[PDB]
Amino acid sequence: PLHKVPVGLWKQLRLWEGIYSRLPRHYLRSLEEARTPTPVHYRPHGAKFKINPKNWQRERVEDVPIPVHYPPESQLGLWGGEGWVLGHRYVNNDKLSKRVRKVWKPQLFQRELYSEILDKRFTVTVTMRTLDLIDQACGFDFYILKTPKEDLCSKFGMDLKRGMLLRLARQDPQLHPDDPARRAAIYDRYKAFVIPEAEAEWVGLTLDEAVEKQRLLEEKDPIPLFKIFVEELLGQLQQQALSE
Amino acid sequence: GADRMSKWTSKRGPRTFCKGRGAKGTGFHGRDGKFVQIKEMIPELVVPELAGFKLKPYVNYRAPEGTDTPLTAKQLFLETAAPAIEKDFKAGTFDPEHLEKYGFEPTQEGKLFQLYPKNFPR
Amino acid sequence: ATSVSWKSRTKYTVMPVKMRKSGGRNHTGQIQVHGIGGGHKQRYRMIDFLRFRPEHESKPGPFEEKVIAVRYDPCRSADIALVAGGNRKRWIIATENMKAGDTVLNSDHIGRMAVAAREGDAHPLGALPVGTLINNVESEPGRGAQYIRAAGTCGVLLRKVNGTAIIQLPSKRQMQVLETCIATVGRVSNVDHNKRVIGKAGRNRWLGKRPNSGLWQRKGGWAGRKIRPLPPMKSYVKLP
Amino acid sequence: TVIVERWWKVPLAGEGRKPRLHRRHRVYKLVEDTKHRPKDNLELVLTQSVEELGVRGDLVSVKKSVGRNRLLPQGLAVYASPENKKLFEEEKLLRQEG
Amino acid sequence: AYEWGVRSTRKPEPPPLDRVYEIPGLEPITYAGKMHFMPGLARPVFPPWDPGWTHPKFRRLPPLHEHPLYKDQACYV
Amino acid sequence: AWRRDIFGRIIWHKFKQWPIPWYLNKKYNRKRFFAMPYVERFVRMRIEKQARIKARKRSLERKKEKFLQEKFPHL
RNA sequence: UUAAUUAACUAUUCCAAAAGUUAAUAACUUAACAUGGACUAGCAAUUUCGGUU
RNA sequence: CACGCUUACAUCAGUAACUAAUAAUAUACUGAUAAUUAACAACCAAUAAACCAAAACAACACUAAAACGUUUAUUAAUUA
RNA sequence: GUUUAAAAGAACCAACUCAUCUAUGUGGCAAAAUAGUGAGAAGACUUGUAGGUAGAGGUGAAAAGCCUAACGAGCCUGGU
RNA sequence: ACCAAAGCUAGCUCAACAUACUAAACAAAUACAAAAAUACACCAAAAUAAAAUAAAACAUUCACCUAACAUUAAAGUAUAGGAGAUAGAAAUUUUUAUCCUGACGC
Ligand SMILES: [Mg+2]
Ligand SMILES: [Mg+2]
Ligand SMILES: [Mg+2]
Ligand SMILES: [Mg+2]
Ligand SMILES: [Mg+2]
Ligand SMILES: [Mg+2]
Ligand SMILES: [Mg+2]
Ligand SMILES: [Mg+2]
Ligand SMILES: [Mg+2]
Ligand SMILES: [Mg+2]
Ligand SMILES: [Mg+2]
Ligand SMILES: [Mg+2]
Ligand SMILES: [Mg+2]
Ligand SMILES: [Mg+2]
Ligand SMILES: [Mg+2]
Ligand SMILES: [Mg+2]
Ligand SMILES: [Mg+2]
Ligand SMILES: [Mg+2]
Ligand SMILES: [Mg+2]
Ligand SMILES: [Mg+2]
Ligand SMILES: [Mg+2]
Ligand SMILES: [Mg+2]
Ligand SMILES: [Mg+2]
Ligand SMILES: [Mg+2]
Ligand SMILES: [Mg+2]
Ligand SMILES: [Mg+2]
Ligand SMILES: [Mg+2]
Ligand SMILES: [Mg+2]
Ligand SMILES: [Mg+2]
Ligand SMILES: [Mg+2]
Ligand SMILES: [Mg+2]
Ligand SMILES: [Mg+2]
Ligand SMILES: [Mg+2]
Ligand SMILES: [Mg+2]
Ligand SMILES: [Mg+2]
Ligand SMILES: [Mg+2]
Ligand SMILES: [Mg+2]
Repeated sequence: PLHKVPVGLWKQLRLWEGIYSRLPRHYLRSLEEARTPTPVHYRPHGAKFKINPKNWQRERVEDVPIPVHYPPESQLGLWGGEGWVLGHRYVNNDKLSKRVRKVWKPQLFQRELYSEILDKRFTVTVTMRTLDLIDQACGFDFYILKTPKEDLCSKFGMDLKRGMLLRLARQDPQLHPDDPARRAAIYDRYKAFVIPEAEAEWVGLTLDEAVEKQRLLEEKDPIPLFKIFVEELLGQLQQQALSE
Repeated sequence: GADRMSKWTSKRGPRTFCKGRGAKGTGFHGRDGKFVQIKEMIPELVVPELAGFKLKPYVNYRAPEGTDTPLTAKQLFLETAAPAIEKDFKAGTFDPEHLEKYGFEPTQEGKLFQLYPKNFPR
Repeated sequence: ATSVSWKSRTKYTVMPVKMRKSGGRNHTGQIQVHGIGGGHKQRYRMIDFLRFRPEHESKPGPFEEKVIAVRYDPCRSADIALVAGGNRKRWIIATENMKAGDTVLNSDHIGRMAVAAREGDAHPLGALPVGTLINNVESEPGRGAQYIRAAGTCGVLLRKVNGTAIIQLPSKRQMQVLETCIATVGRVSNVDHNKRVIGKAGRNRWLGKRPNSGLWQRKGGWAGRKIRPLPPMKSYVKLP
Repeated sequence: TVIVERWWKVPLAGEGRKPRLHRRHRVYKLVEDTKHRPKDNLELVLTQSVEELGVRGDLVSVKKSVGRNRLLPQGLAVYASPENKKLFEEEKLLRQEG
Repeated sequence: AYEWGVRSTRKPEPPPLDRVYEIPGLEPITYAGKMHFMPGLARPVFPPWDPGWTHPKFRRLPPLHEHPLYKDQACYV
Repeated sequence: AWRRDIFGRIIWHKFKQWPIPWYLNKKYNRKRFFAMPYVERFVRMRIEKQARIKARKRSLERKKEKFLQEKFPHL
């Protein structure tokens, strides 16, 4: 006895079946697509081919992403897409010596960052690379909207992105009811990331949260059979009246 | 040592363990430590009068049976509400906004023995 | 599972409350302190180390109370004394010559004149003479007498410079604090606690001291008569 | 941020398949430490008259500490992006005339 | 002073609200619809449950100042 | 309601009558209705066992039909 | 353990990171956390005890 | 009596054989039928305050400082 | 129970707790027993119920003892 | 002559197809000490794979070792190895549907 469908596609079959299929197709494709994250720890190489310094011949060199671990505490902050590097090393930088397991952790910082779109100061545990990415993107909300999920790797960042996208799509007057001119000035400088409302509330959602939201949207009480019977009787009476 | 196949009952335990066999509670504990029984929790067996009831626990063997026809919602509707609804529609007094006069109930919390929460035992 | 502490009592109570001792066991369950356990059943008497504590905030002036009775306390080495002030009683640490039916004063008024130092008096360090013996001293104004409490132990006030009190502890170390730290003048009761002679091994089991292990361990570098210089003066004045 | 590199080379897989990693492929060497490299300067355009940096409408390079703790949170300066640089350019063009 | 309360034995403070509750203008997706806990969802904050019908035995105790005999001048009984 | 207990199985959990809501009951709160990351292995094992049972039952039926056909050549 | 390789953790110390302070590029401090690289010791981790006699 | 085993307990019938370390027969096997009835026991108030002062015939004491309790005000569905 | 102003980690000696010596037993009554004979027996005492400390460890009035009949470090499964 | 021996069946094993994968029973009770209807909450947790083998030892290393891309070749090639044991690609090539499935398996 063997499995007709391998175990590697059971998740895809569960997505194409069940209530997972009733999800919006844009969210389904956003979850299906697998973009390689940006190199955060490993230093990548430029060209695909390289001359072997010992053999003096061309050989194809492929970049291998180093597996990184994200602790659950990283989801409460914005570490810029990094985490714990679990690996091995050779003490004294000598191969002939012993092998020692090592856990490299990023230097965490308790920092307060102010956002323009939401107008709130969040005390987020960010790191130096996070601050450098912010200053490179020239704005906190700019960085949030430009870096995708594969680069953020933070549920907090995804929630920030979804919230600010919903605000930009709905044009919430609650931002500055006292200064509509300032509200419009803030909204105009982010008009390149405008996403319609049909998709602005399906970016920062996980699988279980999306399933729960779809269940809440599809939850309806069962219609009593008396209504169906009365409808059928009215239809039959109309047919009998028109056939005469 | 001990057993794991027999059912864990009230007799296989110490004094501090007294599990009920499955009876339904009929009250609570009072003030001085006694048990106060509530007359609203005890089942009031509603038994009718069987004096002028002309029916026996058995039937005549010569009596013929009937075809197995389970009662369904459509047949119940056709027997109960269809005539009145058809008469009202023929007369022109049919109202899709109010169907309570035909037997339909909007909610269940209005009457005593509701159907979905199943307030009555039997 | 994890053990729960017995110290769940927010309200102050004059009557002794019950306590559950634990011999070297932390909240985990492993032995962390060797040589504790198997003691006699003891109660706990709540002690208010904050001496100057007014009953009502309306009249924060210095107040006088009367000693009721000096009893023994099994938790610590010193003897406790119940003192009533206003409408409430409290257990405090009795001084050397504190007897039944005595007067205790609690004041915080600092004055240019030195105040007569009694035994029951509780005045700030700045108002006391420069050569007195005190006990139950404090660290910060309004923190609590965490320091000397043992029977017979007493520190000595050395000098007061630039609004700052300097004391010498029983460990011959200097402690620099603010002059608003309330302290009790005199020596602690039961000055003969060191002269006691445990008659038999049973008294240690009664007090709750299990015997040491029998593993013969060779002496290391730690052993020997080390003559160390006196540690520096410990200061609590947060200088800007 | 730490930068690590593998000791043993990983065999190639050019048909879109994932590389077949092994136990010995976890041996990492710390080839570079980002926090130890010389820090760069942050360039910002002032929106007010700062005593230390200069007058309003000037681009200055300050250290990242002050740039992230003093100028941006207090609104004393904004980023040097071209979108905000165009505003300062048009302000200078309108100022130098009248 | 010295507070007579112990942090380990006191009632613990409720956990910090999830990061979804700090997003202005966004309804968090909780497990209040399934009437049971599931990991990955947000913590639903429930309103103060009010027993519309007064139950004698299982209700809270009314305050001292609510009673009609409550007076300002304290009496030493 | 169709619930998924800690054992990975799908059960039809009935509802009980309670005077308090679901978020204030001590007995109902400490119940777990979800699958842990260690239960998928046992779920797959049970699936494999049931598939094996069905497969060997099918093989038994097939062989019994073969035996009956070889015993009664009425065709 | 005075054998050969040297872990993780805990108490030292130093440097880098971060928070900052002064003046016309320069000097200085680290409450509780807290990362990486070096230093001193415990707790210790793996391995072995050449052959003819 | 508490803890633990659950019918091995009681009546009738049989033991050629099965269990008793052997016979007789039978509380220890077989088959059938019945059984332990609550007053004893289990579960069977909180909310704040007044409450320092040992049990040892406890008069009153020693040190190793000692388990075991009432009253007051508001709420404890009220009905074999 | 007796001596004792004593409930003195006092003394004689019961229930009780250990196991000094000898004799049977060594596939025995018993995978540690019986008989005779011993020490403690108001305390560093025995014991009922219930909870905790779990093996790179727990615990230990150090025997390298005990951790469900084999402990120089328990048992089961997996690598096998 | 006792004790005794003999049946051919219950059924399994290997695969191919395959709906597309936690069967049926779920009246009431079932994570209080499971099958106990019934009261003011609490709910959750991750942190590399190790060695037993080989190198006649054993420290760097030792295919798989419960992670998908399959097959014909390149090829056991380049390479990685106390350069020892051993490990080991890639670029680039081939693969035409269905039924004909039962058993030189007990
Ligand atoms: Mg058993
Ligand atoms: Mg019982
Ligand atoms: Mg019993
Ligand atoms: Mg009754
Ligand atoms: Mg004492
Ligand atoms: Mg003590
Ligand atoms: Mg000693
Ligand atoms: Mg010794
Ligand atoms: Mg290929
Ligand atoms: Mg050495
Ligand atoms: Mg060793
Ligand atoms: Mg090793
Ligand atoms: Mg060794
Ligand atoms: Mg040798
Ligand atoms: Mg030899
Ligand atoms: Mg010789
Ligand atoms: Mg038995
Ligand atoms: Mg017989
Ligand atoms: Mg019988
Ligand atoms: Mg004696
Ligand atoms: Mg001897
Ligand atoms: Mg004997
Ligand atoms: Mg004799
Ligand atoms: Mg004797
Ligand atoms: Mg003697
Ligand atoms: Mg006696
Ligand atoms: Mg070892
Ligand atoms: Mg050990
Ligand atoms: Mg020894
Ligand atoms: Mg020895
Ligand atoms: Mg054993
Ligand atoms: Mg090994
Ligand atoms: Mg070898
Ligand atoms: Mg060999
Ligand atoms: Mg291996
Ligand atoms: Mg080399
Ligand atoms: Mg060699």
